Amino acid sequence: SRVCQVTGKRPVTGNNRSHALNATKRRFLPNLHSHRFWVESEKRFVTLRVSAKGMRVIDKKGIDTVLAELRARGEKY
Amino acid sequence: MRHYEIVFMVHPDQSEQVPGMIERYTAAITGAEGKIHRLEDWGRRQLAYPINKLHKAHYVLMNVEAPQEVIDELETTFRFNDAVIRSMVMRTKHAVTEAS
Amino acid sequence: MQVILLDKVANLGSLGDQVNVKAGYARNFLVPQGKAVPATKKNIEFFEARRAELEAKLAEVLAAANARAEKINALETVTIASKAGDEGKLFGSIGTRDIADAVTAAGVEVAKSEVRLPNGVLRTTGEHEVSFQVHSEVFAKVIVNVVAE
Amino acid sequence: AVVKCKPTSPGRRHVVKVVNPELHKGKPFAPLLEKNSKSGGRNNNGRITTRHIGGGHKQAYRIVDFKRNKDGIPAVVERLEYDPNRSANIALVLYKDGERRYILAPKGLKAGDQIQSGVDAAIKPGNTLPMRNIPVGSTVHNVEMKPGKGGQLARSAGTYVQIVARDGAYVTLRLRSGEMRKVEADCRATLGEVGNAEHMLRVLGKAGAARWRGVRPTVRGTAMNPVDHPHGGGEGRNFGKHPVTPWGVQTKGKKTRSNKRTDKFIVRRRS
RNA sequence: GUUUAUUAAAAACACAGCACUGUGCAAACACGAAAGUGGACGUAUACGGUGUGACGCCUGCCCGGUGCCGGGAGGUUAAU
Ligand SMILES: [Mg+2]
Ligand SMILES: [Mg+2]
Ligand SMILES: [Mg+2]
Ligand SMILES: [Mg+2]
Ligand SMILES: [Mg+2]
Ligand SMILES: [Mg+2]
Ligand SMILES: [Mg+2]
Ligand SMILES: [Mg+2]
Ligand SMILES: [Mg+2]
Ligand SMILES: [Mg+2]
Ligand SMILES: [Mg+2]
Ligand SMILES: [Mg+2]
Ligand SMILES: [Mg+2]
Ligand SMILES: [Mg+2]
Ligand SMILES: [Mg+2]
Ligand SMILES: [Mg+2]
Ligand SMILES: [Mg+2]
Ligand SMILES: [Mg+2]
Ligand code: NA
Repeated sequence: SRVCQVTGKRPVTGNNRSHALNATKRRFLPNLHSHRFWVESEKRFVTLRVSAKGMRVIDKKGIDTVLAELRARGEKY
Repeated sequence: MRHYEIVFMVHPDQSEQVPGMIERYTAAITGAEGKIHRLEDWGRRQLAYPINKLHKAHYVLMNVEAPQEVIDELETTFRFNDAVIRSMVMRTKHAVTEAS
Repeated sequence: MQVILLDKVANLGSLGDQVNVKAGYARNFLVPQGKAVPATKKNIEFFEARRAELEAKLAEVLAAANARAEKINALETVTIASKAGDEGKLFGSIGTRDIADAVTAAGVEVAKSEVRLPNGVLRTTGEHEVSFQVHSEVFAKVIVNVVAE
Repeated sequence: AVVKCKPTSPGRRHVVKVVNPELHKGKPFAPLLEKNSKSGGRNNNGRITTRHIGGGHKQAYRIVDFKRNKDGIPAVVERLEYDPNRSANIALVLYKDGERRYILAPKGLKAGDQIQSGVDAAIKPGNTLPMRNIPVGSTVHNVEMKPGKGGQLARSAGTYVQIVARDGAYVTLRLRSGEMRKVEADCRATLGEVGNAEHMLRVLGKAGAARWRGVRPTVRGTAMNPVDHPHGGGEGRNFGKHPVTPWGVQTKGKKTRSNKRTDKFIVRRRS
């Protein structure tokens, strides 16, 4: 489903408010993109469905650090 | 048997392969029991007007005595050869051997 | 994105700079290839303090034996087989694949992706001035001839 | 080939048949057949996604070689066969190695003619070459859109494609719709037009003839109630509306193409 | 031929034919939150939509209104 594998971001629900303040249900979807990440340690590419924020997290930390957290959570990659 | 006069002009970049073209066609006519009468090779001549944005086309003239089917397959070869520009086949009603 | 380089980069590299590249440039090209690593303080000392010379020597002793082409002309102007008809007109074209294997001993010596074809794949009988990029600044200029056998 | 039926009964008065005496009378080549079950225009969800589909005669599927990738080996046509799946006729060809295949039958093709594919093939009809060895101006059909894809353009009866230009890696094609389109020059095409050009001259003559082609009746939107169609309602032949599809989209001229992915290949749209 | 099972069988619907229009194929379009599926194992002599409705002779004028198509100079104009 539309879940970021790194940050856990998933579709949240909110309202569309019009100028007349009419409320209709809507979903806020994460900015998800499949991306092949180069794992320097393992000499391979790992594809992850990540949000754009998830990509920024992977740049800030390491890819190995994020993979370790993914392995800890049981998230298979 | 019918007498034909074949003039075909060649791109002036394949002109060094013109002799390869010549003996291929003559073998076709002779192989089909024809006979070449003239085989003048005029070389690199100025065109009177640009053909396919060219000049210096390489003219080859040959008077042959072949049956119809050989001539059409020869014309077909000229048609599908992009090194040949503006072939021209004509009946001559007589074998022609005198120089041009 | 701040990144510390590991080799010579054409327009921003001096093998040790901390240039600010776009994230896509580092993430998709610079890092997956052996060219740069992220400029975390962990790496900066772990780059500068101990390898500021050994990867310099490794790159220099690797640029050597790469700048040593020894294949500027392998044997002669190499002649390659192909199937074609009359009037030149290569039926089966010659590409980076065929050039590499034929120029070497069945392709073992040299890889396939370092062959540069300014005229694209070869489509006519004749000799052509193909390049060969063995290393980031290496231009081998073998003349390859193709014959219709 | 085109025969008018005599008016021995209504439903026969206007029938015009396309009779081809060279079509093989008998059964198709069994090894090249497979089941082709009807859908009635229903999809995965079992819902009608295409209207006016259902019924008609049962049809077996003929495995037609669109790829034409048996290069160098000559083939001889043995039969012209009727194909219920396409408007074109198909030809059973026997290769020298003993393999039989179905191909689209070009216009001038009959039993005994020789065909082959590959870069070295001749320019006679029925031959398949990449559109790099085919001369510019030639009339081709069964045109590949990607190298090795198989051939998707100019397959209907009587259709063909004109090679208009060749700018190196690409070739410009005039499609039967009048559209100019770029196609990679390594894509393959079969020389000549598709046969059975008189296919468009047939007249079904009666409602039943369309019914047994798997075509169910079309109800005009204006004949419906407002709840069924945007057209519909009124006390006797009222329209007063801009013509639209059953889903409200304007018909009678409104571009529905929106790709942005293949526009780089379209030199000029049809007109 | 079809139709208001159970007050309407018809001039209604359909129809073969005709025309317009969309669609170059990962087609348009439709069903699907999506995957996917139908279209179609089809490829513009095809497919969808719309109107008309065998056939014969024909189908005139109006683009002001509304719609659609094309253009983009200029005016106005969102987030930023
Ligand atoms: Mg329909
Ligand atoms: Mg209709
Ligand atoms: Mg109707
Ligand atoms: Mg009603
Ligand atoms: Mg409504
Ligand atoms: Mg109405
Ligand atoms: Mg009404
Ligand atoms: Mg009224
Ligand atoms: Mg019923
Ligand atoms: Mg009833
Ligand atoms: Mg009743
Ligand atoms: Mg009643
Ligand atoms: Mg009744
Ligand atoms: Mg009614
Ligand atoms: Mg009714
Ligand atoms: Mg009506
Ligand atoms: Mg107007
Ligand atoms: Mg407009
Ligand atoms: Na108007």
